[PDB]
Amino acid sequence: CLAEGTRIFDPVTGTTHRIEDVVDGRKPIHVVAAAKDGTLHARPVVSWFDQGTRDVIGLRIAGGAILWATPDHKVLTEYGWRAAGELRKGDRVAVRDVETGELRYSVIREVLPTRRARTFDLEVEELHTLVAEGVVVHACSP
Repeated sequence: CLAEGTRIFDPVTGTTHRIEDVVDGRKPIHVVAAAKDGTLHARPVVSWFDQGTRDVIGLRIAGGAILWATPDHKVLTEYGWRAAGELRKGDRVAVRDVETGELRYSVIREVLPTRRARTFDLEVEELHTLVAEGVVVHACSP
């Protein structure tokens, strides 16, 4: 799951939302989702999850964004899907390029120790992924 404060861009409206506001208000936003060939597409959120307070780790990405997620949350990388907690400085994660809107890869500059945060998840229709702080992450249903 993803930490409070995680920014989620809605490509249909152009609005960026904090994930806790999306969940707390059951907001019918779209997200940017990735398909298996690396193309990006707008897809609606269909479920909203409040996952409680948990440890989250931080992945600071080239460009300056920091993704805060539980160590078990899956991130799309140069290797395929990997748990956030298994990633190291120098690994490359899939990102949405903020100027072009297409998928590229960016290097992890730093891994940050845990902090306690409220956490959340979203289920995204069809593609089961979303862009969070610019990074392609899993958005499935357990």
